[PDB]
Amino acid sequence: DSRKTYTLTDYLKNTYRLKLYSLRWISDHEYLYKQENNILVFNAEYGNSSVFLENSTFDEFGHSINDYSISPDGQFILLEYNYVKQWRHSYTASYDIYDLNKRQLITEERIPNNTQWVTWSPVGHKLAYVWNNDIYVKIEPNLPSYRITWTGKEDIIYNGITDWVYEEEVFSAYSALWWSPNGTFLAYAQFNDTEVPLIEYSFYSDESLQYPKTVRVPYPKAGAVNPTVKFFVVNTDSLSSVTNATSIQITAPASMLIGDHYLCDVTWATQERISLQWLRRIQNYSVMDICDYDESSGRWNCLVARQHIEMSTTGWVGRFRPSEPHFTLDGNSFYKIISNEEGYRHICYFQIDKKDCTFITKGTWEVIGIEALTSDYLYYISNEYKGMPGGRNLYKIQLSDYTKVTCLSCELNPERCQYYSVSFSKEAKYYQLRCSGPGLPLYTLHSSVNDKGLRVLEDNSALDKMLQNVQMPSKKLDFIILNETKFWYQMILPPHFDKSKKYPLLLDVYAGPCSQKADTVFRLNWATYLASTENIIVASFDGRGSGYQGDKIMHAINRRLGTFEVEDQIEAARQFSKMGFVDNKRIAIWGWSYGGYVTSMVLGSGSGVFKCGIAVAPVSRWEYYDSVYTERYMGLPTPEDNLDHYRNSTVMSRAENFKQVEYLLIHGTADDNVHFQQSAQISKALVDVGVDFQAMWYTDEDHGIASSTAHQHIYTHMSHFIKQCFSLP
Amino acid sequence: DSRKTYTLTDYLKNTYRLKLYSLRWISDHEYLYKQENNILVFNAEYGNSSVFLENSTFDEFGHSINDYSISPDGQFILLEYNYVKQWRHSYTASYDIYDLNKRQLITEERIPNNTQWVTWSPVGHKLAYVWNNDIYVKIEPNLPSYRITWTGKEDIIYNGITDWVYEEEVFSAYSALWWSPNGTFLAYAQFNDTEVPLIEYSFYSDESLQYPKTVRVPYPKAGAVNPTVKFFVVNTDSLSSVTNATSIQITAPASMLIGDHYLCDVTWATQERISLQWLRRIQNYSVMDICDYDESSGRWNCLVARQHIEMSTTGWVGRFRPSEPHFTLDGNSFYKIISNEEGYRHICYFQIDKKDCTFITKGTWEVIGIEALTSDYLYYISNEYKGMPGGRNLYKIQLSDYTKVTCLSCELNPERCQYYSVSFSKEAKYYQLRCSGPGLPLYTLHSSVNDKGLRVLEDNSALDKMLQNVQMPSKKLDFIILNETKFWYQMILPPHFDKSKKYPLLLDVYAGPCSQKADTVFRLNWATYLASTENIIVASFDGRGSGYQGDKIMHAINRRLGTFEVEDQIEAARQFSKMGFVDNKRIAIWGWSYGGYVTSMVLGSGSGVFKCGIAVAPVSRWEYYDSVYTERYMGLPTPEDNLDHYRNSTVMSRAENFKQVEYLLIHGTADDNVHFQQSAQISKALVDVGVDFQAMWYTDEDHGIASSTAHQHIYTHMSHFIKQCFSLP
Ligand SMILES: Cc1cc(N2CCN([C@@H]3CN[C@H](C(=O)N4CCSC4)C3)CC2)n(-c2ccccc2)n1
Ligand SMILES: Cc1cc(N2CCN([C@@H]3CN[C@H](C(=O)N4CCSC4)C3)CC2)n(-c2ccccc2)n1
Ligand SMILES: *[C@@H]1O[C@H](CO)[C@@H](O[C@@H]2O[C@H](CO)[C@@H](O)[C@H](O)[C@H]2NC(C)=O)[C@H](O)[C@H]1NC(C)=O
Ligand SMILES: *[C@@H]1O[C@H](CO)[C@@H](O[C@@H]2O[C@H](CO)[C@@H](O)[C@H](O)[C@H]2NC(C)=O)[C@H](O)[C@H]1NC(C)=O
Ligand SMILES: *[C@@H]1O[C@H](CO)[C@@H](O[C@@H]2O[C@H](CO)[C@@H](O)[C@H](O)[C@H]2NC(C)=O)[C@H](O)[C@H]1NC(C)=O
Ligand SMILES: *[C@@H]1O[C@H](CO)[C@@H](O[C@@H]2O[C@H](CO)[C@@H](O)[C@H](O)[C@H]2NC(C)=O)[C@H](O)[C@H]1NC(C)=O
Ligand SMILES: *[C@@H]1O[C@H](CO)[C@@H](O[C@@H]2O[C@H](CO)[C@@H](O)[C@H](O)[C@H]2NC(C)=O)[C@H](O)[C@H]1NC(C)=O
Ligand SMILES: *[C@@H]1O[C@H](CO)[C@@H](O)[C@H](O)[C@H]1NC(C)=O
Ligand SMILES: *[C@@H]1O[C@H](CO)[C@@H](O)[C@H](O)[C@H]1NC(C)=O
Ligand SMILES: *[C@@H]1O[C@H](CO)[C@@H](O)[C@H](O)[C@H]1NC(C)=O
Ligand SMILES: *[C@@H]1O[C@H](CO)[C@@H](O)[C@H](O)[C@H]1NC(C)=O
Ligand SMILES: *[C@@H]1O[C@H](CO)[C@@H](O)[C@H](O)[C@H]1NC(C)=O
Ligand SMILES: *[C@@H]1O[C@H](CO)[C@@H](O)[C@H](O)[C@H]1NC(C)=O
Ligand SMILES: *[C@@H]1O[C@H](CO)[C@@H](O)[C@H](O)[C@H]1NC(C)=O
Repeated sequence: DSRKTYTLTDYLKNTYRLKLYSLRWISDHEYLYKQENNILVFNAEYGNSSVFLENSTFDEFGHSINDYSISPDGQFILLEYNYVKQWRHSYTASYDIYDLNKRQLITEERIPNNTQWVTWSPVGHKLAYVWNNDIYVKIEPNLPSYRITWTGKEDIIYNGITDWVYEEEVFSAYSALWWSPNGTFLAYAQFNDTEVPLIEYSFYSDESLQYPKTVRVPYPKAGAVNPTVKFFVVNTDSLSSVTNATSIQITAPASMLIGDHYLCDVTWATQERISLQWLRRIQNYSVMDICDYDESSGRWNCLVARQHIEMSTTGWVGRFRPSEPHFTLDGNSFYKIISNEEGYRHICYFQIDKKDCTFITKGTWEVIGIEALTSDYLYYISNEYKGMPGGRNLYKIQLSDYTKVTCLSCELNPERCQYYSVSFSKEAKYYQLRCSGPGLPLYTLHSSVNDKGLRVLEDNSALDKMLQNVQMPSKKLDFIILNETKFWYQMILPPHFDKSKKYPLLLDVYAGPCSQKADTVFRLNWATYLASTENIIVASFDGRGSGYQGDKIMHAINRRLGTFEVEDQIEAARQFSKMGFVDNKRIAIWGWSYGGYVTSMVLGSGSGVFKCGIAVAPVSRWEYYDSVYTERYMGLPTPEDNLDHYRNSTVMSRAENFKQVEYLLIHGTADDNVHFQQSAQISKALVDVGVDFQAMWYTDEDHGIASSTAHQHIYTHMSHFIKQCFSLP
Repeated sequence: DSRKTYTLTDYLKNTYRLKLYSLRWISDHEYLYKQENNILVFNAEYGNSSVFLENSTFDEFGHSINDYSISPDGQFILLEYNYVKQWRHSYTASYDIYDLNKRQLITEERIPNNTQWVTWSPVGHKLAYVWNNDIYVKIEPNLPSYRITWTGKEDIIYNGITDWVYEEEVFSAYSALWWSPNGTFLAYAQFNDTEVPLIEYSFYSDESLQYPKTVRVPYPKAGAVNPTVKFFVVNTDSLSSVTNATSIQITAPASMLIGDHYLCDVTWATQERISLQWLRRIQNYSVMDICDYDESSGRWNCLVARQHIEMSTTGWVGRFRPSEPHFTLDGNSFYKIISNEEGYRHICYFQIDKKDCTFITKGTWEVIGIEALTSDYLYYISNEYKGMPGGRNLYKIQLSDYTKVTCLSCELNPERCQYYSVSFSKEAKYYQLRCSGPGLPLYTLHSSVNDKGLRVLEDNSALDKMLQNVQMPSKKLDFIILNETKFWYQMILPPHFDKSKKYPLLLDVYAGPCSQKADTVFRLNWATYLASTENIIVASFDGRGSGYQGDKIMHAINRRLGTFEVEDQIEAARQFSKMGFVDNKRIAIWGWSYGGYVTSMVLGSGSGVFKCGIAVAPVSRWEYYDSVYTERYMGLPTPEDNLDHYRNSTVMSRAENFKQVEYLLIHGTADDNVHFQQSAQISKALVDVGVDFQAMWYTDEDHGIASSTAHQHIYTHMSHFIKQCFSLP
C-alpha cells in the first residue's frame, strides 16, 4: 500500500473535516440553516429556500457576531457578540436587537453590557435577561425593562442563573428561568451561596499583567456547605399595570425541607400548571410537585394527591439526574423514563393524581430519550436494535395500542448507520435524522405524516472521496463474557490489521458511572492517528458502572468508586493479550477527567499489565471534587457514612506502585472543575516516595485544555511519550 | 581503575561529608564549640577545654531544641524550639530561657509562642524580641517585659523586623533591631507596607486539606508601591512599668525625603554615636548620617557637617548595597570599601567631619571585606594574591604606614589553600582561618601578636583518605581573552581526563550581577557526580557583569540585564567547543534562579551552540521580579526611563527560537521569591508558538526546592534529562 496514513498533523490541523447539517426549526414547516454565512429559510416539504438574512447585513456592524436567535414570532433577531466563555455552559456577551420588519437596529432601551443570559419568550417577542444577578423583563425590545429581583449579589445570590455547581452538575445548563408555554408566567430559581466555601486559583493572563490574579468561585467540595435554593413565579402580563409585581414562591415539600436538598427539574405542563422535582442531598429520594395557579388568590398550589415520589434501593436516582417528564397536551398525564423492576430504563406513563405508572416499553435494553409526543404517537431513542447497547435508533409507539412499535431508523442503511439522534419540527410534522456511525455521518429529512424520506441533506461524499485515498483504521465493536454477563469493547485497528502479528495496545479510558466508550459512532481523533500512522490498537471497554445496559451493571460501583470500574479495565487488558494479537510488553493506558483518575488508579494498582500511562486532568481524591457529583455516587465523607471508602480510594495512597510504570501527568492551571490541586497532590505524593515521572502544566487552560494552541501542544506532547514508551530497540 | 566513581546517590545521600569547625568567640581569649551535642569552651592560647553545657541537661525538656544562644555574660541560655521556616532568613520559633547559676528553667514571664525574633544585648543579658510585629524588652530573663511599640499589624506595620523585600534584598536578614555597644540603647526600624500590592499563590498543604489556601505577601514588583520606613532609638536604661516607652525618631535627610528611598545600613559607632545610610530608590545616590545623643535634649542630632555622600556614575552603589563602615574605638574616623577612580573596590579612610577619604589600598584587584580593626592594623580579605579574582586571602595593613601590607594566609599552604575566610576574637587577639579550597577544607587557629599558627583545628583527614578510594574529578581554573580582557572560567574535569578524547560539556550558569562562578572553592555537588560517573565536563564562566574585577566589567550590564552576560556565556561555550576535547555536538546549559533566566535567554538566542538545557525557577520578565533588586540594575520600567529594555529582555519574546533545542523547565508552586508566574508565562509562550519541551512543577516547594524528597527528585529528573540529551545513536 502506498497511500498516506492519517497523521497527527491531519488530526491537529483538521485536514479531514466532518460536514454537519445544523438546522434550527422555526415552525412546523420551516427551518433555518447557515450557508456561506447567509442565513437561509427552508421549506421542509419541498426543500426550497430563500435568504432570511443576507451575509452582507452586518458588515458595517463593527463587531464580530458570535451567534443569533430569532424571536419565535419572526419579528426580531437577537445578536450576540463580545462573547467570553465562563464555565462549561455559561458565558457573558453583548447584545442588540434587529427589528426584522423595519430592517433597523434598536438603539434605545438596549440590553445592558455584561449581560449573563437572555431568553426569548416561547411565543411572541418578550425577553427575559439576567444582569448583575437580577432578572429583568422587556415586553417590547424597544421599551424599558422591568426589574424582577433586587437581591442579586456577586458570587452570593443568583436569580434566574445557576451558580457553579448547579450549572455543572444539576442542570448542566446556565439559565435558571422557565417561561410558561405562552409567555404569561416567568418561573425562576434563586441560589444562595453565602456559606459555600471558595476554590481559589491563580490566573496569570497575558504577560503584560504584573500581578497574577486570584480567581475565586463558590464551589462546594464533598461534604461541604451547599447552596440553598428558592423557587418563584411572576406573572409577566401584569408588569405594565402594576408597580412592583409580586414573585410568588412555591416552597419545597416538608420531606425536602427536613434537610439539604436540590431543585432538580422544572417543566411547565400547561399555561396554569407547573411541575417541580426536588432531590435530597442524599440523592436516592426525589419528589415531584405539580402546581396549579389559583386565580382568585394569585397563588400556586401543589396538591399532595399529585406529588410523585421516586426512590432507589440499588443506587442513585436517574442516570445522572431524576428523569424529566413529558406532558400530554391537557397536562393531566405525563411520560417519564424510569428504571423498571428488572433494573432497565423504560417509558412509564402517569396520570397526575395516581402514583402508580404503567410501563409502555420493556425488554433487556433501555430507552435513551423521549424525543416528541403528539396526540397519537410518542417518539423515543433506544438501544433495542440487535441487542447493541452502544447502538441508537428512533422508535415510534402508537398511543392507543402499545404493541404497535415501529423502528423509524433501524433499516434505513443498517451497515452504515446504527447511531441516530433526531430533531423534530415544532409540532413534529417533520424530523431530521442525524446518523453518526459506524460509517460517515448522514443527515436526512423525513415527514411524520407518512414516515417517508424526503431527501438527503448531507451525506459526506466529499470527505468519503478524500478518505478512499487514505489508509484508514477500521473499528471493531464486540463483547466478551465475564461471570456470565456481556461487557462491550471497541477497538480502533491499524489498516491491514493482521491477527498473526503482535500489536502494541493503548487502552483509552473514561469509565465513570453511566459512561459508554464502546459504541458505533464514527470518530476522527487522536486514536485515528495512533492506529493509522503508529500501528497501535486503541481499545476502550465498558466494565461495571457503565450505562445503558441496566442497573445491575450501572449501580455495581454504587458507593464504591475506584474499584470495579478500575479492576475491569485491568481485566479488559488481560483479555486483549489472551486474544493473541497484542504485544504483552507494550500495553499503555490513558484517560482524561474521570479517565485520568481510572488510568492513575490502574497505573498505581501494581498489576504489572501496563508499561506506561497518561492522566489528563484527573480526579485524585474524591473529597477534592464537587458535592453534587461525588455525593451522588459516594454519599458523605463522615465516619457514620462512607469516609472509609473516600480515604481508601485516592490516587496518592498508591504512590509506591508507580515505580513499576512510566507516567505522564498533565493538568491545566485554571481548571475550575477538577482543580490543579488534585494533580498537585499526586505529584507531591510521587516525589515523597522518590518516584520519577513526567509532568506538564498548561498555564491558564481549564478542564478542556481546549484552546487551539494548547490543544495541539498536548496531543503533540502525548504522542512523543506514547511513541517513546513503545519504541522498539 | 577499579575504584568506584562519585555517584548520584553519593551526592544525594551525602556519603562524603566535609567536616567543619564552627566556633563562636565569647571573649578575646575563649570560644564555644558544639561537640557531640555538648557545648565546650576553648581557651585559644592552649587549646584546652571545659564543658560549658552537657548535652543531657535538657534530656527531659519536652521538645527537640533547634538552636542555643548563650547570653554574652554566660549566665543564661536561650532555647529555640518549634522552629517554623518563613522566607530565606525569617522564621517563628518558641523560646525558653535557662538560668546557668540557679540551674533551672525560667517559668515566670516566658517569651511568648510564635516569636518572630529575639536577641541578647551585646553585653550582659537584656532581651529584645518581636511578637505580633511589636518590640518588647526584658531587662532580666524572669522580669516582665516592657512593650516598646504598639503599632504592629500583620502584613502592614513591621517594628524591629523586616517586610519581605527588606529581608530578601536590603538587609539580607530578618532583624531590624540594633543594640548599642553596651546595651543602653536599642535602635530599630519600622516598615509600613500599607499600599504595597500582594503577591498571591496557592498552597496545597497535606493531602487532608480539602481546599487549598491562598498565601498573600506584600511584595513590590518592579515599579510598584514600595514599603516606607522610619527609624527610632529608645533608651532601655530608662523604662517604666507604669509609663509607655518613648522612642526618639531620627528622620532621614531632606535629600531622601524628596521621594522614594531606602534605609540600607545601621552601624553603631560608640555608646552615644550611631550611623545610618539611606539609599534613593534610584540606587546611585546614598547618604550616611552620623548622629550623636544629646544628653541635654534627650534627642539624637545628625550634624550636616558629618553627612557622607556616596554616588556612582556608571552603575549602582556598592556590590549589592553601600558597604558598611568600620569605626575606630573613639568613633571619630572609619574605614569603608568604596570604588576608587579606576573602579576597583578599595579601603577608604574617613574622618567623620571631612568630605574626602583617603584610600589605603590600591591596584587592579579588590578588597572583599574588612574583617578586623585595631589601633595598629586593619585586617581584610582580598583577591590580590597572584592576580586571581577567584582566590581569597587574609591581609593586614599597618595603619601608620600604608606601604606595610602583610599577607597572613597566602603562603601557609599554596597548593591546598587559595580561598580563605577568617573569624577574629573579640579584640582581634586571635583569629580562625577557614581554608575551603582548592584542596580539602582546613581550619587553623592563629594569634595576632606575631601571626603564629597555634594549631590545626580540623584538616579533614578522614575524608581525604576516603576520597582516595573514589575516582574524583579534577578542577581546572583558567581564563580566556575577549577584547584584550581576561575573563575566567572553571571546568570540572572527569577522572583520567584525556585531552585527545572528545567530551560532552554542561555549562553551569549563574551570571547575575557581581556573581562569581569561577573560583578556587572545593565543592561536592551535582557537577561532581556528572564529571565522575558520567564523564561530562561542567564548565562555568564569569563574563561581563561578574564581580570582584572592577566596575568596568561589573557595570557593563547596567540598565542592560539579559544582554552581555547572556552573550558572554554563548561566546564562552563557542570557544570551549573549538577546543579539541569538547564534543561540539553535545553542549548543554543549566542554571537556577538568575542562572535559570540566563540559561533560558541563551537557549532562546538562536545561537545554535546548545543542544539542550535546564532552567530551574528562572526569572522570565523583569517586571515580575522585586523592586529593590530589579531597579538597582534596570531602573524604572516607565517609558521615561527604561521600559523598552524591560520589554526587550524577556524569555517570552524568544519562544520561536526554542524550536531547535530540548528544554526542561522546573519551578516550585510555593516560590515566594521568583514566583511560579515566571515559568507559567514561559510555558504559555512556548505553547503559543508550537514548541515542545519538558516540564516539572514541585507542589509547595519554594525557591530552594530544598526539602529532602524534592531535592533528590529534582536532581534525579535533571540527571535523566542530561543523560538522554547526551546519548549517541
Ligand atoms: C447524557 C447526559 C450526560 C450528562 N452529564 C453532564 C454532567 N456530567 C458531569 C459534570 N461534571 C462531572 C465531571 O466533570 N467530573 C466527574 C468526575 S471527574 C470530572 C461530569 C456527567 C454527564 N447529563 C446530564 C447531567 C445532569 C443534568 C443534565 C444532563 N446527561
Ligand atoms: C556577598 C553578598 C551577596 C548578597 N546578596 C544577598 C541577596 N541576593 C539577592 C536576594 N534576592 C535575589 C534573588 O533571589 N534573585 C535575583 C535574580 S533571580 C532571584 C538575589 C543577592 C546577593 N549580599 C548582600 C546583599 C544585600 C545586603 C546584604 C548582603 N552580599
Ligand atoms: C419590589 O418588591 C421587593 C419585595 O417586596 C422589594 O425588595 C425588598 O426591599 C426591602 C427594602 O428595600 C428589603 O429589606 C427586602 O428584603 C426586599 N425583599 C426582596 C425579596 O428583595 C423591592 O424593593 C421592590 N422594588 C421596588 C422598586 O419597589
Ligand atoms: C442567604 O443566606 C443567608 C443565611 O445563610 C441570609 O443571611 C442572613 O439574613 C438574616 C436576615 O434575614 C440575618 O439576620 C443573618 O445574620 C444572615 N446570616 C448570614 C450568615 O449572613 C441571607 O438573607 C440569604 N439571602 C437571601 C435569602 O436573599
Ligand atoms: C396564556 O395563558 C394565560 C394563563 O391562562 C392566559 O391568561 C388568562 O386569560 C384568560 C382569558 O381567557 C383570563 O380569563 C385570565 O384572567 C388570564 N389569567 C391570567 C393569570 O392572566 C392568557 O390569556 C394566555 N395568553 C395568550 C396570549 O394566549
Ligand atoms: C502607614 O502608611 C499609610 C499611608 O500609606 C498611613 O495611612 C494614612 O494615614 C494618614 C494619617 O493618619 C491619612 O491622612 C491617610 O488618609 C492614610 N492613607 C492611607 C492610604 O491609608 C498609615 O497611617 C501609616 N501607618 C503608620 C503607623 O505609620
Ligand atoms: C553605656 O553607655 C551609656 C552611654 O554613655 C552610659 O550611660 C551614661 O552613663 C554616664 C556615666 O558613665 C552617665 O553620666 C549618663 O547620665 C548616662 N547616659 C545615659 C544617656 O544613660 C551607660 O552607663 C553605659 N551602660 C553600661 C551598662 O555600662
Ligand atoms: C455571500 O453570499 C454569496 C452566496 O450566494 C457569495 O457570493 C459569498 O461567498 C457569500 N459569503 C461571504 C461574503 O462570506
Ligand atoms: C417554496 O415553494 C412553494 C411553492 O410550491 C412556496 O409557496 C413557498 O413559499 C416556498 N418557500 C420558500 C421558503 O422559498
Ligand atoms: C438512601 O441511602 C441511605 C444510605 O445509603 C440508606 O440508609 C437509605 O435507607 C436509602 N433509601 C432507600 C429508599 O433505600
Ligand atoms: C586552660 O588552662 C589554664 C591553665 O593553664 C586554665 O586556667 C584555664 O581555665 C583552662 N581553660 C579552659 C577553657 O578549660
Ligand atoms: C505555648 O503553647 C503551649 C501549648 O499550647 C502552652 O502550654 C505554653 O504555655 C505556651 N507558651 C507560652 C510562653 O505562653
Ligand atoms: C500606651 O499607648 C497605647 C497606644 O497609643 C495605648 O493603647 C495604651 O493604652 C497606652 N498605655 C498606657 C499605660 O499609657
Ligand atoms: C542615576 O541614574 C539616572 C538614570 O540613568 C541618571 O540620570 C543619573 O545621572 C544617576 N544619578 C546620579 C546622582 O548620578
